[PDB]
This record gives sequence, C-alpha cells and structure tokens, in this order.
Amino acid sequence: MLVFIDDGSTNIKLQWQESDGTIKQHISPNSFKREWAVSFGDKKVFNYTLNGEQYSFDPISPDAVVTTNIAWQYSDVNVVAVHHALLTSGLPVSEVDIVCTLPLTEYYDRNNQPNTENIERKKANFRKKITLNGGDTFTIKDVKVMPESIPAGYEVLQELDELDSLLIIDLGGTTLDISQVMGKLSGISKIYGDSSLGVSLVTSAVKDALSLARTKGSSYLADDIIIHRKDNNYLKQRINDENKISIVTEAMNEALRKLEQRVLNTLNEFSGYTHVMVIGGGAELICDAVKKHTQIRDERFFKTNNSQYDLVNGMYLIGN
Ligand SMILES: Nc1ncnc2c1ncn2[C@@H]1O[C@H](COP(=O)(O)OP(=O)(O)O)[C@@H](O)[C@H]1O
Ligand SMILES: [Mg+2]
Repeated sequence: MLVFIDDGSTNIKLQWQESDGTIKQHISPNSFKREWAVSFGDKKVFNYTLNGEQYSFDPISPDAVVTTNIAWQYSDVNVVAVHHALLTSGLPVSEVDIVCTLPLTEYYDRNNQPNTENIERKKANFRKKITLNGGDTFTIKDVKVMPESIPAGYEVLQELDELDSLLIIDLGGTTLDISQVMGKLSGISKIYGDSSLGVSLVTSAVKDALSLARTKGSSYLADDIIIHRKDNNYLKQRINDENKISIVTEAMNEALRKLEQRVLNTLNEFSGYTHVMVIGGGAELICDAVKKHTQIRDERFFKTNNSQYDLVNGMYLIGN
C-alpha cells in the first residue's frame, strides 16, 4: 500500500491515506546511531539489525547526520529512518510501497540532465535486510523515486503558465538544492545544489546559547526557537531567562544572516525567475529572506502554513 515518504536527511516527512478515507501527515526525526541502545522496561526505544550492523534510536551525536545531504540520502541510516517512521506513526506492520526523494545534485548533472541509475540506487538501498529487533519490518515492495524540491510544484503547476518558470526552494537542516521548473511541467530549466549551510547551523547554535550539548537528536528544544522567532511568549518559556534571550537570538541571527548572505545571491545566479515556490522546514526562514529581494508579487509566491508538508502533498496527488 503506497506511503509517500520524503526521506530527507534533516527529518523524514510523510503523507498517506488509509481505509477510513482520511489523509494523515507525519514526521520522524533523523536520530539513528550505529550502536544498540536496548530497553527492557519503561524508557522505550527502537533497535534494528540493518545490513549486518547494530543500529538504534538515542539523541544522536552529529557523526552521521552532519555530513552532506548526498551522503545520507542513500545510506544505511536512511534505511533505519524510513522503517522507523512507519513505526513512530504505528501502522499495521506488513507492506508498504513507497515514494522516496533524491537530491538535485545527485539527480541532475553538469548540463542539469537526469540519471535513472540514481533512481534504482535508492530502490537498492531499500532492498537491504533490515530486522526490527523487537517486532518485524515493513516490507517495502514497490518504490517510486522523485527528486526533493520539484514535486511540490505539481498541484500549483496545473494552472501555471507553461512558458513561465517556477523557482522551487527547499531550505533544510542539510538541503539547499534548488530547481527552476517550467509551468505544467513543460520542462525544467536550471538547477542549483548545495548542502554546505542550512538550518542545522541555526538549530545547533541555539543549543550552545541555551544549555544543551551539540547533538542532533535533542533538536526540538532548539528547533522551537527557530519556529517562534516571530514571537516572544514561547521564547520566554523555552529560553527560560531574559538574560539568555539576546544570546540565543543573536546566535540564531549569526547563522541566519550568513544563510541570507548566500541565498539572495543564489537568486541572482538564477536568472529568469518569474514565479517562486518556497518549501521545507526552513521555508519560513527563506520566506523571511527571499521575498524582499526577489520582489515577485504574491499571486506568484507560494508557501503555506504547513511548509515542509507542502512538498509531500505535491508528491501525494501524483498517485496512491
Ligand atoms: N516554522 C519553521 N520555521 C523555521 N524552521 C523550521 C520551521 N519548521 C521547521 N523548521 C526546521 O527546519 C528544518 C527541517 O527542514 P526540512 O526541509 O523539513 O528538512 P529536509 O531539508 O530534510 O527536507 C528543521 O531544523 C526544522 O525544525
Ligand atoms: Mg528540506
């Protein structure tokens, strides 16, 4: 049964429908270590035997995740993550069939032209003999593969002018792979690709300014403040002292300043923008960034509330 799993290296983003007739969205974080942290009681984990190795969930060190998007998206850690995501929602352990996501750097070349061997490479990854070490594993039978940024355009691209362009941006923890698509999917123009800076810099800098060590898996407590940067109420709760609120804000700002400092020039490098779509978790951050520089009018500037799930919705409506 088809589950749409945007298997991103920051966190995995999911959408599916069941036998009730209601559509569910879900998210499972990237937090899978190359060791077994077990549990025989209260404090409950997940543990896996992967390809031949020991894997489990704990609030992981940056070792695997702070590498590149490219390195993680085809990994054994990605195999843990996708099968973990279906267990964090809690689906009936049996089949899945999946849609999964590729970088644009990996999908499209020097001429920005495509590679299907990299499509089969994801399917080959999700062919490894993973056991849930306390249950059994969802069997991924059929596999569709898409790139990351592009499929978000799908539902909007329907009406959109076929000679004009839709510039589609994921800003992630890792991902900064960007596509210039054309309307109705008449073609694709130019791509840009990067994962050298992102929200992982921002969210980790907030941990330092708080009271928390530089791991991934306790990310929420810092991710909170990246979300509520437009507030001060949840900031006063979570950054629980006024004397720390500047420190956290200016640490966050140091990262965000230097994120803006590249991505605005990336949208100078992308000549021929006409419509803009902003997606991902950092969609909110690039909305605050790129709108004031690009100066495209709001009828051609797309970003919802959901932000990261905007991507997996465009994937969903292709075929379940
Ligand atoms: N509203 C928001 N404002 C700012 N950052 C956000 C927001 N929502 C999520 N994020 C953060 O953005 C990152 C996730 O980016 P995302 O694009 O969803 O992952 P990926 O790039 O792997 O696709 C996380 O650090 C997440 O906490
Ligand atoms: Mg992203």
